Amino acid sequence: VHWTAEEKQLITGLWGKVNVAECGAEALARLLIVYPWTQRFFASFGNLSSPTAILGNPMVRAHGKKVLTSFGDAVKNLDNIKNTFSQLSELHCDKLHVDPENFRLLGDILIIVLAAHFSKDFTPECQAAWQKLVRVVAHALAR
Amino acid sequence: VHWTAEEKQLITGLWGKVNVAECGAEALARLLIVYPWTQRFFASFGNLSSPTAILGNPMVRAHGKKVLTSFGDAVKNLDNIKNTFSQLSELHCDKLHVDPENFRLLGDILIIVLAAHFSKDFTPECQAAWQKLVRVVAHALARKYH
Amino acid sequence: MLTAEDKKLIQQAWEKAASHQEEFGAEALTRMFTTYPQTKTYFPHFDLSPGSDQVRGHGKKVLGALGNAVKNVDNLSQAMAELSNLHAYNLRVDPVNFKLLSQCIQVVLAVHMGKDYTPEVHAAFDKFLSAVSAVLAEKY
Amino acid sequence: MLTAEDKKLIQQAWEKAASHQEEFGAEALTRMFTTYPQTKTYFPHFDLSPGSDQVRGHGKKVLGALGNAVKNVDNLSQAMAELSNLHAYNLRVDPVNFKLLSQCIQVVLAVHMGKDYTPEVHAAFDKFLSAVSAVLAEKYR
Ligand code: HEM
Ligand code: HEM
Ligand code: HEM
Ligand code: HEM
Repeated sequence: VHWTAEEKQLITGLWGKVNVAECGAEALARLLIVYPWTQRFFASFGNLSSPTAILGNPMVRAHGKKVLTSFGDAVKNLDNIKNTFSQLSELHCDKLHVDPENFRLLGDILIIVLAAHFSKDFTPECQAAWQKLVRVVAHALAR
Repeated sequence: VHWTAEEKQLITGLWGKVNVAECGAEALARLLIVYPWTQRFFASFGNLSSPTAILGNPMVRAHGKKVLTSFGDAVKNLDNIKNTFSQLSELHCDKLHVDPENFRLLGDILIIVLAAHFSKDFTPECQAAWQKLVRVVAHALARKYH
Repeated sequence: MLTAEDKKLIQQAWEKAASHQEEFGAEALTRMFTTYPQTKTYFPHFDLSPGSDQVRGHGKKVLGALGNAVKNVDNLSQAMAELSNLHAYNLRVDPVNFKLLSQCIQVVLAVHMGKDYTPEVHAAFDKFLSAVSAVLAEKY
Repeated sequence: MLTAEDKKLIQQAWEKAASHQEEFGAEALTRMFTTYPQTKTYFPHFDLSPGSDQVRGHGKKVLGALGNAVKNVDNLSQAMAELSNLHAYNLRVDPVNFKLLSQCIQVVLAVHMGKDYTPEVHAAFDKFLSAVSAVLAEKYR
């Protein structure tokens, strides 16, 4: 819960170059295809029968964007993340019953998405700062 | 951390009949034998080459008692657990680097120990209350990772 | 991986459960639903009352499967085939839940075997259950 | 254990890594030590400096093993035998750590394959790594 100047920098800087919509769709899409059991929470999305159907699915793509957009809320509230994700916690936990292990799984995927989109610019130091952010957001959601 | 009267009751009542030393030794012993990788944190204990050696090992037995004794600190501090386990958090996290998944593994074992020691008296409601306590203590200990 | 000796232990642990399938199975599910409420989500069609004919009926089917698992403990994937397909593909059961049922089954055994549920038996049974859980989330 | 078409995907993905073993391996370990500091605990004898001859030397051995895993992706248990014995028995590596290395290896691939690290390849590689991780903690006792 101790954010260093270096970390905040690494996080903010990179965030500014993120294509929220494209990365969000890729993160959510990858989640559903790499960890299939997660599809059961998204039945109202329609066709999720193949990676192809999932990638092209309008709601997956539009949902992913909403997901990454909230991460952006964490990016500009790093010291007040818990308070920021309280409501979302209730939703995922009370209303939806999403096991927390899944939150971590999405974070890991997001990290792999950012890496494929920034290549070498995604330095080990950068990875470490993002992996920390992801871990913090996952814990904020599992309150 | 919303503790109900029923829960506090089920926790306190059962605690009063626990043989701290015997259950503690069994919990810690089972941990080391069911999840072997955990032995690497207890090399200074000596012989842990067999379940037999582990069960008879004086330090395992004496350590287990210390572990269950702290749980007892949680039992009489339910509303102030986090503060109670802060220091222990630093130790397990900073000084020792014990992955949190292991904390949960010990809790599960403790639950199985209590069940073998109280049988039918360990009701599903009772189990649920203890499993909650274990989860809370594990989270209190994992404060130094974040 | 599953040893020779463990096979003997789980067989002697089983011999105990084998005669109380309906009760043990029912108690296992009841403990899971009670301790891990989130699991109820998979049985919206069931009456989750403790004495439910449904719960009991299911519990009996669960322990029956484990029994057959024991019998074919040396080729679980080809025996649990149908079940992994159901749980993975049809039901989409989050793998985290298999750990939850496994702990509850073990609590039931400890409650009824008391001192006889020794570190050695505990260890052999824990491997068996984790192995079975692995084969159930082995498709998709 | 493994699938089929996935075997082709991981083989593709591998052909990329196979030519940069020393670099990819070294980057993988460096990322792990950097992101998950706790892992350093297993290498008290190593110089964990990013350009360490040791790290690079190890990284090359790690990726070499994975390569042989790919070649025998259909009998993993009997090939990684010596390695599971070392990691489980001798080292007592907590299984949680295998997940950590696996993610780092994947980050290295994504960084160098960019768009080519597709959901399909990602999925096949993730299965392969998890499978390999399982066989390494198979002797867990
Ligand atoms: C740590 C990452 C996560 C974040 C930040 C996050 C964020 C969000 C947000 C912002 C919404 C709100 C939708 C709205 O109000 O319009 C949402 C909804 C939801 N999320 Fe999450 N989520 C996360 C992880 C997950 C995971 C792991 C799953 C399950 C595999 C999941 C399943 C869902 C579902 C089913 C909904 C409701 C969708 C609907 O409204 O139809 N989320 N998520
Ligand atoms: C959630 C359950 C846990 C509790 C409540 C707990 C509690 C304790 C306590 C009270 C001590 C302090 C010793 C002292 O000051 O005299 C201790 C030490 C230690 N614990 Fe934990 N512990 C837990 C889980 C674990 C786990 C999972 C491991 C690792 C597998 C572990 C490894 C150790 C080690 C190696 C020490 C230091 C032993 C020494 O002083 O030589 N503990 N634990
Ligand atoms: C590791 C232990 C497990 C075994 C051996 C097992 C076994 C069974 C069996 C034999 C069936 C019924 C087959 C049939 O009638 O066609 C079944 C169905 C099912 N199981 Fe499992 N199961 C296991 C774990 C779980 C878990 C952890 C969950 C999820 C929380 C679960 C949820 C269900 C559901 C919802 C069904 C469908 C029930 C129905 O058709 O009404 N099972 N299980
Ligand atoms: C899943 C990927 C893994 C593979 C394929 C792998 C492979 C290797 C290989 C081939 C060796 C050296 C064999 C020799 O020189 O005799 C080795 C040794 C070792 N590995 Fe692993 N490893 C893996 C995961 C890990 C993880 C996650 C850790 C722990 C954080 C770890 C810690 C070590 C250590 C400390 C050694 C001993 C190094 C030495 O002898 O100085 N490995 N590994």
